Amino acid sequence: SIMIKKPQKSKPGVFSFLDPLAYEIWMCIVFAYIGVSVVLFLVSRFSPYSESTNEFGIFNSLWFSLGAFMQQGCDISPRSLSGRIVGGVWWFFTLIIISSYTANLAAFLTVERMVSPIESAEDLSKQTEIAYGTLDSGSTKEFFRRSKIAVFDKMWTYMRSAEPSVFVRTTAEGVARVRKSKGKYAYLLESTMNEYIEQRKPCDTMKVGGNLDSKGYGIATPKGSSLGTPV
Amino acid sequence: SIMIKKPQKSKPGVFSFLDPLAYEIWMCIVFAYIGVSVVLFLVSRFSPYQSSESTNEFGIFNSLWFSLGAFMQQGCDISPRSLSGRIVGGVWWFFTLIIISSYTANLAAFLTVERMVSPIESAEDLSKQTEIAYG
Amino acid sequence: TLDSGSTKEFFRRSKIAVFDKMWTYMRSAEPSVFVRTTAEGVARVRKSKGKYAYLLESTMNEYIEQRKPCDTMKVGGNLDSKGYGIATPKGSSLGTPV
Amino acid sequence: NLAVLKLSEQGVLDKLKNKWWYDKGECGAKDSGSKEKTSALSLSNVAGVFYILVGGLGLAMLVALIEFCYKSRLFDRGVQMLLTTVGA
Amino acid sequence: FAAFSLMTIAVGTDYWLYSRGVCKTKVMTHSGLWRTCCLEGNFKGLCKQIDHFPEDADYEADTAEYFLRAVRASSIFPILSVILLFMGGLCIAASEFYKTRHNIILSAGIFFVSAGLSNIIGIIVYISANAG
Ligand SMILES: C[N+](C)(C)CCCCCNC[C@]12C[C@H]3C[C@H](C[C@H](C3)C1)C2
Ligand SMILES: N[C@@H](CCC(=O)O)C(=O)O
Ligand SMILES: N[C@@H](CCC(=O)O)C(=O)O
Repeated sequence: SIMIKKPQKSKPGVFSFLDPLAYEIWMCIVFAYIGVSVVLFLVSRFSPYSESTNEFGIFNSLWFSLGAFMQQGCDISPRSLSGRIVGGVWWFFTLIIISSYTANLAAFLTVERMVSPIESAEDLSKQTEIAYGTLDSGSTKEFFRRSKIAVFDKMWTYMRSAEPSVFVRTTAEGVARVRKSKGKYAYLLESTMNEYIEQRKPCDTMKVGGNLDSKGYGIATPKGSSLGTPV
Repeated sequence: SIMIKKPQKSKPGVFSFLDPLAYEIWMCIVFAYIGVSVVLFLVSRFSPYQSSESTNEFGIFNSLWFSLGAFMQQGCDISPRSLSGRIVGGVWWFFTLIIISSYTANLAAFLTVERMVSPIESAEDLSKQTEIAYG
Repeated sequence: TLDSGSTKEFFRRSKIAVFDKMWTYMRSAEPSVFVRTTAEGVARVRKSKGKYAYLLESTMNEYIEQRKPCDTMKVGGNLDSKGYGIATPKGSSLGTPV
Repeated sequence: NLAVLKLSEQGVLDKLKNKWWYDKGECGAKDSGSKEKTSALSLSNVAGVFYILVGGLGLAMLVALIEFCYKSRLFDRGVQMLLTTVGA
Repeated sequence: FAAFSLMTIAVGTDYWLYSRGVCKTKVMTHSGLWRTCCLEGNFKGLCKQIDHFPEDADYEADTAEYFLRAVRASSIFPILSVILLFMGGLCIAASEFYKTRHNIILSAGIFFVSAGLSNIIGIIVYISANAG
């Protein structure tokens, strides 16, 4: 199996619903809210000529713009020409933004999963970025030496042409090397080792891809002794 | 083959909000808007029979207001209040449902596009202009 | 494929394993998947209703696509790089001027 | 002449072309052209909307100013007939 | 008076944003309007005056990336807020003299409205051409 450093995923915080805009847009919409409502006030109360005939004020206007913004309706409408021609602009203003908001929140509520890098070792044959090695004096290293599948051949070519040594001497050495390589050195070992390293603290490692073959551990005896068949 | 440089990723411009709908559709929208408001003006103010003409409040400008109000999801204060202007208005309501629901389907894909520019392809402006050299 | 054909001989002599299994299926056929002329296989695919595919060369394929009734379709990419040529008997004087 | 055809027949040319062009896909678009990022809306996307908003504010204010200008100081039912005949 | 003071301070200012850049070629950056001054390096407080000069694919008359820059590295919308703001401050100062015409102070507040209308545009175009 193949073991790499697990990339640290991001968690949605408390205010994870203000996400499909940015904070610049959130302050600009507040600014524009204030400006639109005060311009509507200015155009309403302007001594038309009698004076208390129209119904708009600062306070009415402040929540008229909000009730136009969030689709909740109103109680009153501008009746003067310039009041109507300023209200239509705000009507056009909301229909872009809140639609963009819903349509992009629909995009944020579909996927949260990472894109899963160099899986199934073929890009380990293809790229030159992330290095990889095995254990020295190792059956896996001998397996890649003797192997005849061409992707494994190119992997053996890259492993034998290494600057510096991609090979290590013990297991924990390569463990620490991958824990400090920051996604620049992959590592090859066996699946039981891999899941045992996954089930420990600090859980910063990760198994990727599937398996490659079917090996097996056994009991080894010298050839010809009497212990063979009872064991 | 012709090798030229890489171009730079042209981000979409100012008037890119109206991009997902084609200009012909926008044209027909404006024409239908005017027509619906005028026909709704015609249905009222048609000698309704001492209030014999001011029974409704629909002037031509009030109808112009009502249509634009109904189009963008905030109904105004007044209502057609009689028959046969409303089988305009309900059709206009059906229109404004089917249009803007089609508008807001995938709007966010239309504001982050960044397509390329590609000045020449089958060269021949290397014959025509004098600006960009080639050898 | 076409009988007495270079493509049929190519799948006979080919050594890539997917092509080997394709040659295995073509030689173990009930009835004959092979045809005698090009328009025969054209009509057979036009009447098989998506039950008999056909192998030919890309120029033939695009020419059949650019005709009526346009009911055919090229799928996938290519497979190799063949080439048409002028053929002469071996040793005559026409070779180098041609 | 007999050897090049052996290589073309057995696909050795294909294998070498794959090795020396396609196994070294390194830069950018070949590797990263089939991935996906979701979104994050920035202000550079939405700027003309604010531009239209502010310009409409200025236009409405100008309209009210000339309204108060005129009302500090059609016509001839009659020539409306002239207007509608020339319009027709 | 407070608004005029704060706006003139905010214009006369080299401390708006903080990012990572350079000081002077050919680093945490104490960046402002044009003086892209810097700190925390080999030297602290050498304020390079910046303008626009990219090395692009030769955009000829690409207007939304050219005229936008022309409004950016010459603050006209931010500077006009000061102009209208003091112009209205003069009218609210001139309220007392030439009075009892009940008309003049209406003209004053229009400047205060329109100056903020200039200000919001300046903020938008500044954030725009920061990410530009
Ligand atoms: C003004 N009042 C009180 C008289 C009517 C109530 C407002 C209607 C709220 N509907 C807003 C929309 C929701 C979805 C379906 C359409 C298109 C957009 C998505 C926006 C309409
Ligand atoms: N069981 C293996 C572990 C090392 C390897 O897989 O190469 C051995 O003893 O050789
Ligand atoms: N040119 C080929 C056509 C038939 C085939 O591709 O098998 C030939 O003459 O053999």
